[PDB]
Amino acid sequence: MLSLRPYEFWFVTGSQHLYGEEALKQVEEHSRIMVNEWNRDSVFPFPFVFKSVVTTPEEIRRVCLEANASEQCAGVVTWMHTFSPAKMWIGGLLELRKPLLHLHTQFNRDIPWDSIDMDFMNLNQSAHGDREYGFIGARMGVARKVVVGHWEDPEVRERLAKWMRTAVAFAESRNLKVARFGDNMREVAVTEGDKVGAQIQFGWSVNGYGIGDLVQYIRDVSEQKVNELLDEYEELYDIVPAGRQEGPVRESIREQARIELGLKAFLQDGNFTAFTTTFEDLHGMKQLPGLAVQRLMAEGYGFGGEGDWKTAALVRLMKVMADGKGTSFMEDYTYHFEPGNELILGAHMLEVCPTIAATRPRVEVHPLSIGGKEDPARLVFDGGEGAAVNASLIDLGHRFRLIVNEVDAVKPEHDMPKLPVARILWKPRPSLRDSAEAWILAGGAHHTCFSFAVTTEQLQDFAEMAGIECVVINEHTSVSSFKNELKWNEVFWRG
Amino acid sequence: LSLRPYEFWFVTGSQHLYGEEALKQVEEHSRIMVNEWNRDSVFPFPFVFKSVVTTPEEIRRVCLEANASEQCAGVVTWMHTFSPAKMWIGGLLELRKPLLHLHTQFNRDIPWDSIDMDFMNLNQSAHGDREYGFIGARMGVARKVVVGHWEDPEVRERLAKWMRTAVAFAESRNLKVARFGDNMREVAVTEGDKVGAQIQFGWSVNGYGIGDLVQYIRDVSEQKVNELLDEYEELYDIVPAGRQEGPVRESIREQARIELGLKAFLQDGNFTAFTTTFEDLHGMKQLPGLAVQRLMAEGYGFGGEGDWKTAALVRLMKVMADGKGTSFMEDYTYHFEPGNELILGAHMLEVCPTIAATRPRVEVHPLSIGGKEDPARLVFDGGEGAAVNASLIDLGHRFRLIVNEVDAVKPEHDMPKLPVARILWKPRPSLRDSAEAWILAGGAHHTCFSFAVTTEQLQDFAEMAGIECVVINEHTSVSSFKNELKWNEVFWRG
Amino acid sequence: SLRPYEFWFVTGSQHLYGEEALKQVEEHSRIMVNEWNRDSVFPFPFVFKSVVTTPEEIRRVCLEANASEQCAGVVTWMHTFSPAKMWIGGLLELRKPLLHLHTQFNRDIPWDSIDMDFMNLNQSAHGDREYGFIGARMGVARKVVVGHWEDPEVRERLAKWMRTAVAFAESRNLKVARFGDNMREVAVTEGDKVGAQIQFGWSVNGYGIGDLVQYIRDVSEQKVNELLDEYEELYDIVPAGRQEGPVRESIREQARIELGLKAFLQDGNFTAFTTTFEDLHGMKQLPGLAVQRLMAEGYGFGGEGDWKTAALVRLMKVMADGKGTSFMEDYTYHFEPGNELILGAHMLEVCPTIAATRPRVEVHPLSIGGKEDPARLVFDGGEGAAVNASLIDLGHRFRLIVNEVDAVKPEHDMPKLPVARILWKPRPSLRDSAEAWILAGGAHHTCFSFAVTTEQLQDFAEMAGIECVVINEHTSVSSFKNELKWNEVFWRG
Repeated sequence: MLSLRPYEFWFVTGSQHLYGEEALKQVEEHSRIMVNEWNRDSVFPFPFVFKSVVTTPEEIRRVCLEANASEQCAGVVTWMHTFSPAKMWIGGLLELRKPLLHLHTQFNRDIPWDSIDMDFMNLNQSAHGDREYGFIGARMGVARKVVVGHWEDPEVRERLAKWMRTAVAFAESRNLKVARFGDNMREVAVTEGDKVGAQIQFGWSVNGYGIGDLVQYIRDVSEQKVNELLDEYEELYDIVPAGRQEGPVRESIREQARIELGLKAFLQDGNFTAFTTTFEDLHGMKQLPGLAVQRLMAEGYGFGGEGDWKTAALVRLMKVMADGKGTSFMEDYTYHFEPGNELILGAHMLEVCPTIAATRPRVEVHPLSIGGKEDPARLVFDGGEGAAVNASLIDLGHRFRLIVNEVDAVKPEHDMPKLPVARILWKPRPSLRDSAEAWILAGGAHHTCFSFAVTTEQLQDFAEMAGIECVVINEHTSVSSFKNELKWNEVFWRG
Repeated sequence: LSLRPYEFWFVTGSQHLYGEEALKQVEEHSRIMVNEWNRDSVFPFPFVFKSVVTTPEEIRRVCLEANASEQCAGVVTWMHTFSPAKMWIGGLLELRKPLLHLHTQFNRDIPWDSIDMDFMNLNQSAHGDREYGFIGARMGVARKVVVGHWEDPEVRERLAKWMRTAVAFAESRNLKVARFGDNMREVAVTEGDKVGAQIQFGWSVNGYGIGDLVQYIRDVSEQKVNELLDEYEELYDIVPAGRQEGPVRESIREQARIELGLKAFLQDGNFTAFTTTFEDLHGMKQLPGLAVQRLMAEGYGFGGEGDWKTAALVRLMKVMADGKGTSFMEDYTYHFEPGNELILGAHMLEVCPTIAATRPRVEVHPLSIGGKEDPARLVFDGGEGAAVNASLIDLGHRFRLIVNEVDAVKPEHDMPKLPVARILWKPRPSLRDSAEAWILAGGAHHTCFSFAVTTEQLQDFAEMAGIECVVINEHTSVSSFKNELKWNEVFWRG
Repeated sequence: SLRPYEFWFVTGSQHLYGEEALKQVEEHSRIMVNEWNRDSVFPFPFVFKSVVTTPEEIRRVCLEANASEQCAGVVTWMHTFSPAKMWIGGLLELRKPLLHLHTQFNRDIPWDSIDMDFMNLNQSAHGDREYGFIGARMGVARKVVVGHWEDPEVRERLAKWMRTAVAFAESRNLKVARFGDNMREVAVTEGDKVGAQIQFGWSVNGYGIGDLVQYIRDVSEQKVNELLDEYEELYDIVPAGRQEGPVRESIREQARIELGLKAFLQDGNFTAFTTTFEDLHGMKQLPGLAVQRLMAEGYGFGGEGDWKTAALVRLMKVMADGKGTSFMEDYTYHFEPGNELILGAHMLEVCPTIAATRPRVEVHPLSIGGKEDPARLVFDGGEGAAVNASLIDLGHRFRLIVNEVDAVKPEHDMPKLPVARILWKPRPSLRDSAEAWILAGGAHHTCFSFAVTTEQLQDFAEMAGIECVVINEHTSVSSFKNELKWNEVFWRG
């Protein structure tokens, strides 16, 4: 499983000098108390770090600068404990490139009726401090998340926690290194795009390597590690009978083990956390990578087929973002149009991640004429069931668009014994008919990232951080409204 | 404060085509409508019959005349018959007075057994007002549209509300604001472009040294100070100590002196709104407290710490208000108790007693902010009921009006230690959602709170003035409001 | 009064050619920095930064540049091909002024020996073009300079740019104290301080005149007396000013004002300020002599609450090489055919650094403001090529307007004129400059300077992201009108 560096979140509290140093002592006490308490709550997947109360232009600017330079700082949560005149914040906000969350909160929950006096009013006035702050944010057009509520409210904490995962995905995005073995599948439009534009927009480093580079790593893999990995297959998966005995079928599987170790070595050496292949460029390869790619995805690598670096990037980010397991490369393959039981069968010619499997994966070998190589080994299974998202990040030329459809994956009511690939069935919201229409209106790709764990809110928060359109298709979606929103979003996102 | 008499010009459109006799009937109808409208006490200002126009010369002239007439607060136009709209272009180009298109009809019902060609030629607002509607759209003219029979009570109430709004707009274009001192240092939301605002709303905003006001206070007759103090004891409950010749009374007397110096200065230069700033009180004995509260009660606009936008907004809203209860206001602290979320609003001193549920109480207490003597002020609880809380901000290249609908509630508990007037309110549709939407819109901490101004009125003002207005209320969804802000921004740039 | 600002020389290369080649790259860049730092044309020093060749190295040095208060600018050069996607991360991060120097270590092609190793080494010819693309592609604010690194003209362009960049550093940290508001009803000096703070860095805040009165009250009389003595050393005095009597006491009061202002300004780190004759409660005189001396010291000043000009006067003073920079206001014209000119002055506040003659301390009545007869330096402004500049607020954005002028020595004395003044012939003529200036909405308040060039002001605008328009010898009014229009749509948003 791919490891993230330790990330943390900086809690920055604004006030001013006007009220006195004692008032400021109490502001610092309050913010230290909230940071300690939050960090005792297991709801948070990363820790908060307390930062000295900021009360001057230079205190604010310096902590924003420090937030930029710290590789461990994944995000900044800002809260005005008192009025904190926002011209002081301009400098800081200009320097800050780290994800920004404005928490509009209050130390105490209730008003202490019998004792509330003027010092109290001078102290617990987020009711207006955050609004003066809220204005400079709006006036400057800063990318921000706004969260309102009491700091002990578990619902407030839950959305801070989701946001943390999202911001951490953003940090990984900023440092993402993608390796392509070969180019886009020829004549294909949706997988194409502008890598320079994407690096500017998201930070992704996307670069191409000849398949020959990978072949060399596969050749240097030790035969004993191949054997140990093959043993490891026999314990995690069901192997087709023919593959449990010496011969051609077992060899195919051993060859996917060799491909896995080769990919791992190439990837780790370059610090890549996502990659692409293309069946159209497989010189020196025995097989299209299949089982091998499925296993790497289960370890958390991003992947896109046919040189699809956008989806490969998205799969990795969404894996980072996910608060659970079950995130895979995905493609819509065929439809079931039965009235009252409309669903979508999703798969890829080989590469579906076992993390979405309901059942225990079977290693199988089957012919594949696409790519013209030997019968590839792959994991075969039925995807699980439950609420999910299926998302696509496309390139409209001048800008990017992130498109997400909320879906309900369903348990197959029938076996599919002649079907050589892993697969999943889902019912897209609000209906097959409407969702597919809205998707085509938005020009969503056929390649997506499917996840049982990423929420719609996370993807939108990510889109906000990155400065891109995010369009969502779910229960409440009307096709005609959706159509208008694309037009209205159009004009707004130009520039 | 008192308004000059304002009136509303009813202009009726028709054409020569159907003959002179037809035109006499059109005129007879409009005279009947105006005379009967004026008998209806729902209208706060009179209508004036301003002829039936049928030529571009007649239309242009009435529009010129309307601009030049200080009495004329608005023009109501109605096409009784087809009145070809190229004739109206020149007039609509000239017109700078607020415009209401009344889409109406003289008879309520179709007289089935008698309706004939003369009748069809005569009562054809059905298409008259549409052709006129095209030219208004085509020209991007600022306007209010109202549809309905002229005797319908709902039509008349919409008309009545718009009148108040048009009148405030007239006061807007003549507003004088006096600033005693500059903005509070380092504050962003109260800053903004005065030249832009003068162009956009008509507001004159100019700064005076606090010294100029001190001079006026210094020249206040002590005989008048004493009589004003009598009125306080007559109107308010004084703290027991303030009723005997001690130092508590002297503090109340100083506020009285400040009230009179403020009035003298403000009337001298015809100001109807003003700001102070606690960062500049040289030559002053107290931060203007009680005094400001009174001037607000008389309909003055006021803004704390140099806030001229809110000061203006408060005067404008007092003018368009159909009732009592409009104040400068600032959200101070939250009550986050699940199921009873509310906001406590107040200022450090300046809250208008016109929103008070209880008889105001003159108290004196220390206030460290400003470094001056303990100020006298009126203390009370805010009343209950539906209200709006509004803010107007400067985004740099344009202005944005933000209004939250709220429900003010009676406090369930006394606040003994609290030395300022206050009010509690629950924001729609929830405290969490309104605060989020408000922050998304960049709404100020300083607002104008009122029990008597409606969202329709504020929206109509924004229309009259060519600025965005966004409303947060029961039906507001936050994610929709984010989009509404995005899409509006693209429309309003340029 | 400045500080040790410095400029970071960042050199790009790549791992492609091996380590030896990279060592040579590094050795060239250290030499270049050493040699530049041994050339007096440069008003500030360069700093060597180790040759960057990876995305993390580039991003790191940009993060560092941003955090360093002494770093006034980054100078980037691609010694070899240095694949520009590596530079995207750092360029997004960098908020310091950026100059792209397009140069080459060796001046000539060594014909008889040039081989593949030399072609891989000295390939700025294409390294800087690839870097040029990413800059244009991302829309970064930048200055481009082309030529050999030992070419004296390249060095002068680099040096001029250094002063501009330092002005911009000062701008990002500038504080303006306003004693009182804008002169009532005036439009051009109004504006949006929040927008100015976002765009330029300027902090502009208001103090009651009372706060300055208090500082003036707190000044010790020994220092007043010392200062009064300095006036006697530096200026000619009205004879009546030499001995005791009310004229002497008028001058004494300006010293007292100057020392009050100085202490207020130093306590708060204000390097520019404004006053308004419309608010002088507690003062005895409108600040006059006092203001002129503070401008001579390097402070920005603006009359009638004019912060934008106050800031501009300070900024231009910083970027200037030499004395002769002042707050200024067009006062009256000489329309004599063939000898058309403008008399610029202010009611008291003209800076003595533009003086041709020794300033004289004089006391004259002044009814504007309703206070006592103010003491001021009086003199005739010098002659020579200069610029007159205004910064205005169009509502949605700021516009810098610059007229190149030729200051001239007055042919006649002006015995009855109680203020310091200066005469000038604006280019390309009074008729044309005045018209273009009005078409552009130029303020009447300006910063006048003998020492600032047009290119500098254009480079500052470039750094700050605002329009700059120039009126000079080549200006056609009708082309200028078009330019305003075409610039208009470019700058919107």
